[PDB]
Amino acid sequence: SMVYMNIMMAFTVSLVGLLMYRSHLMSSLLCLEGMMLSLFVMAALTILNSHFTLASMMPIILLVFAACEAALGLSLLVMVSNTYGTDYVQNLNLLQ
Amino acid sequence: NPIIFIIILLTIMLGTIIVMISSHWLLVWIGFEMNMLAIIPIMMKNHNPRATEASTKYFLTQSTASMLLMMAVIINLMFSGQWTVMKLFNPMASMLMTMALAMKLGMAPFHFWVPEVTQGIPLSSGLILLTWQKLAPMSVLYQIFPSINLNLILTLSVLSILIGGWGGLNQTQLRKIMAYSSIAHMGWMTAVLPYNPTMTLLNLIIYIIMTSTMFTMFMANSTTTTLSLSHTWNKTPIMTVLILATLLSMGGLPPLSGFMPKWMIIQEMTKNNSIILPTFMAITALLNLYFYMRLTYSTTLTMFPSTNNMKMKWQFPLMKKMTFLPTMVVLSTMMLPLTPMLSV
Amino acid sequence: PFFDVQKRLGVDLDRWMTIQSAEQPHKIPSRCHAFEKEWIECAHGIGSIRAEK
Amino acid sequence: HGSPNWLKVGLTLGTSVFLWIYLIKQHNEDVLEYKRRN
Amino acid sequence: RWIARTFFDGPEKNYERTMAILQIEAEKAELRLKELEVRRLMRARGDGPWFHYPTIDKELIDHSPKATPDN
Amino acid sequence: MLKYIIPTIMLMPLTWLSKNNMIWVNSTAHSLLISFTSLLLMNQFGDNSLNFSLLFFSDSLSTPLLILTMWLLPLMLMASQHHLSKENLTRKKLFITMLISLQLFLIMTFTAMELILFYILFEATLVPTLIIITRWGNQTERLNAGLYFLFYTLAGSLPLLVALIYIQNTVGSLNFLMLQYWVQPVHNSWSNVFMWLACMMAFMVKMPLYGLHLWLPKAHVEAPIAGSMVLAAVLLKLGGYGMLRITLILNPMTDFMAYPFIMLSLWGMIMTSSICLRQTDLKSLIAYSSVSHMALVIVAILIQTPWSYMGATALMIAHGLTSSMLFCLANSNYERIHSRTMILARGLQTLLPLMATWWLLASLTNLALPPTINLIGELFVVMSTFSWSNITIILMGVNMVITALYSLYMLIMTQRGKYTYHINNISPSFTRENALMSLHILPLLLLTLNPKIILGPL
Amino acid sequence: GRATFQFLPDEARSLPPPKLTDPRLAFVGFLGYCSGLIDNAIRRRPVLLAGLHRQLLYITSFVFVGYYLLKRQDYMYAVRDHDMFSYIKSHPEDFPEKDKKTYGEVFEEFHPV
Amino acid sequence: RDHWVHVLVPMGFVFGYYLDRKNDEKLTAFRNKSLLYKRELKPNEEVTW
Amino acid sequence: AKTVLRQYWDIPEGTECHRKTYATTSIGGAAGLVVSAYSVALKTPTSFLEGVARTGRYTFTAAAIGAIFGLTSCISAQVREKPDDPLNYLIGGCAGGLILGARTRSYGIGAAACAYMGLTAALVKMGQLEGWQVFAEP
Repeated sequence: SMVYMNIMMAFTVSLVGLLMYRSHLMSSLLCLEGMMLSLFVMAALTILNSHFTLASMMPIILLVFAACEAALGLSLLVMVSNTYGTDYVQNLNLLQ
Repeated sequence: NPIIFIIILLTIMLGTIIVMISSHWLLVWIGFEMNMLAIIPIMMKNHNPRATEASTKYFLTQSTASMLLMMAVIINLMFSGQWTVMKLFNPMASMLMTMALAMKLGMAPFHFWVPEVTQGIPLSSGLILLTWQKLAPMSVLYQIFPSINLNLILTLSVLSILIGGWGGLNQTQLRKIMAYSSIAHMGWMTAVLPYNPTMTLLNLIIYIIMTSTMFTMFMANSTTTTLSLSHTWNKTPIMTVLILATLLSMGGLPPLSGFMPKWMIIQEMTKNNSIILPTFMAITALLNLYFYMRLTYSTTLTMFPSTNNMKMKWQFPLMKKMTFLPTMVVLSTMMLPLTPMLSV
Repeated sequence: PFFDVQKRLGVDLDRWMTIQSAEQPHKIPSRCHAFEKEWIECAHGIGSIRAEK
Repeated sequence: HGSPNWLKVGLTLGTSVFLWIYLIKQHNEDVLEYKRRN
Repeated sequence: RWIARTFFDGPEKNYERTMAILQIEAEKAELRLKELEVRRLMRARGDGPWFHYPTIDKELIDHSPKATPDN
Repeated sequence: MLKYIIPTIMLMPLTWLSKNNMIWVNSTAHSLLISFTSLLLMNQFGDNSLNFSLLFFSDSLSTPLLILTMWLLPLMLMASQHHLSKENLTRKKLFITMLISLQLFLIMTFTAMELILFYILFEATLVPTLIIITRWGNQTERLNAGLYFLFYTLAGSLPLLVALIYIQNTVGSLNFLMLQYWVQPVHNSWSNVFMWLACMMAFMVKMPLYGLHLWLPKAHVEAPIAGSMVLAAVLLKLGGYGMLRITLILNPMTDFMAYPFIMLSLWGMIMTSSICLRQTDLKSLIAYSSVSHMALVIVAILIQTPWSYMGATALMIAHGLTSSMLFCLANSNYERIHSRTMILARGLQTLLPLMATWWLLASLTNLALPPTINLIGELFVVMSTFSWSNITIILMGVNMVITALYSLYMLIMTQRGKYTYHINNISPSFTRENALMSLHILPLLLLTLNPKIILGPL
Repeated sequence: GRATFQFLPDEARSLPPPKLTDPRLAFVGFLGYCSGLIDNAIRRRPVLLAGLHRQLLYITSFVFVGYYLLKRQDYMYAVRDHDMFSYIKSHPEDFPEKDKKTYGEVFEEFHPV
Repeated sequence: RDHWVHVLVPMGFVFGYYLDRKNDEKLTAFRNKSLLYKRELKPNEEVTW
Repeated sequence: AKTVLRQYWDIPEGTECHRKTYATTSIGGAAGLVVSAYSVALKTPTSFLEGVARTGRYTFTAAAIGAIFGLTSCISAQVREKPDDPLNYLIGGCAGGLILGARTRSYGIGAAACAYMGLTAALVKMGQLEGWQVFAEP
């Protein structure tokens, strides 16, 4: 119903201009963990009314990697501030 | 450190098996999730501040390219609820599928994943490990194959060699020259995938061999093209003759065996009354050869071995499985009447 | 490529949690259980290219 | 004098004779397995 | 006189050799029109197992009296 | 070829297998012995036809052309030894092996039994030639000329594969030229232009038109040790003959668009020989002679109906022997004066009297003095394109005029004197210098007795 | 095409087998014969007739593997034609019988120069 | 020594001529032709195959 | 989309010279937006009202080309002999290309804009004239 349009409008918390930009890179890793619960909820509304009885273990497992994923990504974001003190995505040295 | 370096390295290929051994979209999500978890240490090993500022440019590019895939699963969860790996039953899903997965294999859009990582990682040693990540999603496009829009998979592939070609004539750093022409050899195989999706794997198995044998040749000292001069008269002059043979083979010249794919792959591209499509690409990989000529014009013509430094000692690296690579990567063109009946 | 190890040696790595009508631990079906079993009955030996039409 | 390692020198000479005799017995069987089947 | 029969043949070998390696071709160049008749154009049937795409296996379905009287 | 390729590959593990400086005498000894065996089974009869063994040979039946391909490895080793003998034996063993490796693929070429066996062997060259161009030259403009030799030959030859694979799955299979009995004609369309044009244009890039000849005075000007692949590159140019195999059949009825290939190559003929009389580099003087009366065959193939194939075949091996020797006349007389500038070599004809005959009997074959293999070739072309239109005697006649004033201008520059300089130039044209300058005119005027061996089907 | 995930299935018994002294099997390993000579040439041997025990077991490798590889290559063409001829045998409406007409029927172009 | 480098290598001719004969002994399809080319009654068109 | 071509290739065919060049400036006008969007993204930030990409003249150029690109054809389609031909539609190549020749001055660009555009001009209508199909299936 309208309970899916909101929330499919709320999947646009990626929006890629604000998925790596601008600086204070913690603001970009924020919406990477906040892009979940637009997948954790959008799955949970579908498994639950339509009684699948078995696929509802999948929303439990959906958090378990994305927590461990983002925790890894947060380890490296200390290493960019361990060498500097500021994350500041307009750091660029290795050209392309 | 030594034992845990295997267990990290072992699970990289264990991540990609579950991608292939699966009948269920949840397991192919886990499959190259943990590959993006177990590559990040290999980027690091000597802790240099470009490498830390390179894997983090590697990282989030393969976090979103992960994340759109799970979006593509949950759309056709709503439509008919089957989770076998097959056609995706929705054009709004398959469109979001193919150009999500085009970042991990990086095509011509989703551009600078390929040069900005591979350049300047102080681990130039290998980084042959970037052949698994070209191998996992190709094992996903073998099944999804009869559900695509046929325009997007070509438009990412017609742009592939036209922009992977031009990108590297303006280079010296031979890691970038290996990083370039790695989009180009992803251009020939996905231009064919809608038409008879085997005789795609023929191009891939050739591409693993010819690229793996290129890096093993590079592991004496070689960093830059000017350093590729100063080992003919110093290290071994037989190395200069070998490094000529593979490049001239990888350009696609018919006395060698990099002409083995194209010769066969046009047997499939026409026979389907599509003629203006191969004639564009076949003339496009011609200035993919002007990398290699003008690279062979460095080492094979004695271009200035100055700064007298003698290597009066022998060499003891490990050139593992090297004696059998330029004997199946050059001389196989007569001996393959059917490689495409073993692999088929 | 799709090796399909789990068809050779008879373990189910997954498979059970794939379609809407498979096992049901205490036998409580879905809302469209009657049409899953009916539709899978249609295309079994059919090679799915004629099943679409 | 000669000084090899004297350990593996012969393993290469012992693997082939293992391989060839396994090959020829697999070949001399399969040369008859055609007529045994056809 | 002693050049021909000492070295080579006449019109009994290199004639009816062209009858012999032109009957290896009329069974080569007629089948390549029948691969492309069947392979390229199977088409809408998918009958022979070349274009055969998998769907689902109906062996794993259940027939137990599952506890809902109206499923 | 039953086994001509099989002995000439056995030449290759003989060179490195040998001793020290014996490597010159061991290779040239056995390489002459094939010339009996090359003649031996070939030149048989003869009336429709000699299919030879299998899918590997149609014996080069009506176009012999292949005995000349086998003179050269025992002709170039005696020529190359002038300034090569300062390098290592490990590279002197290389330069003999790739030269044999060039003769290997030419032997399965010209016979080839097919059209797709032709192409992969038509392109199996250009790798061992390019190694002789880039390494082993002189000072620079090797490297761009190493790239101009590519990218004309390779840009054109890739639309062969698009068209030859297109025929293989359209009408039966191309695998035999004798399964070409069933041939549907090719009418006037907008796709059948390109089928004709892409199949033809890759042959034009080797035997040049007036356009796209821009690579031909690049590789021949800057050139190896003593014409050592330049003798090979003149055969390789006339080894793009395969237009005789294709266009006789396989779109037979398209003369409708021959005209931009006629007029470009018939007016270009009268100009590209005229543009050479002011040359100052001696090896570039010959390099434009090779443009002009090679391009006379291009108006001799496209005009069909023999009395031209009588002559168009005889012209392929007319200057196969002439233009080879002229390069050998210039690969000599450069070992003594270290410039190829034609101004500098004056004061001659007194110092080296025995080679005055070698200048003239070279340049008397372009004047061509009718009982040779030359004016039995041109006077069939002249009497052919007369019957196309009468007006073509004018341009082709002025072709005969200017090349008379052109060939003598290279002779008469040596008939002067007083020499002004040159404490060097002592060597009185030694026994090798006349031996490899012989075996050119010795078969060239010999075959004029019974030249029925040099004829097409026809 | 059935009996999935085999290297080569059971039903390949009635194929010849591809016995030896075929020139491919001579050629497979001839490149290995070339490869072992390279194996010395990389390392500044400086022999080029070095240790034969390294120069052997390359010959043993390619020939054994290449033989065991070719048993499925000849199978896969044998299973290719086996399924085509059956679909030729059924459906005669897709395979008509052409009429035999000699050169008394055709009036071709006729284009002389 | 006995110089296998020398004239033993042109002895590959008959070695190559041995393989030259093995094709025509399996290219033995037609004794049935009509242009002399007969193989009519005689032991002439049978021999040299 | 493809239906723009289904109103381009369908109705006019040489005649009706206003609706021909009204629709054939839509496509070439639209591609000026595509070259504008990467020239503000792949190129760094321009002035205060992006897209203000560096030299400008982008959509100023592209729609002007497709404005004449029917007009050079549909005039010369009917006035000569009344088909549409490969030599008819060849004429729209050169002077159609010379818009890029007129701006950003010629003598090294403009004739090269004239020459190569005339090559790719006539082949398009030649394509359906032989029935050419680029992205096909068996």
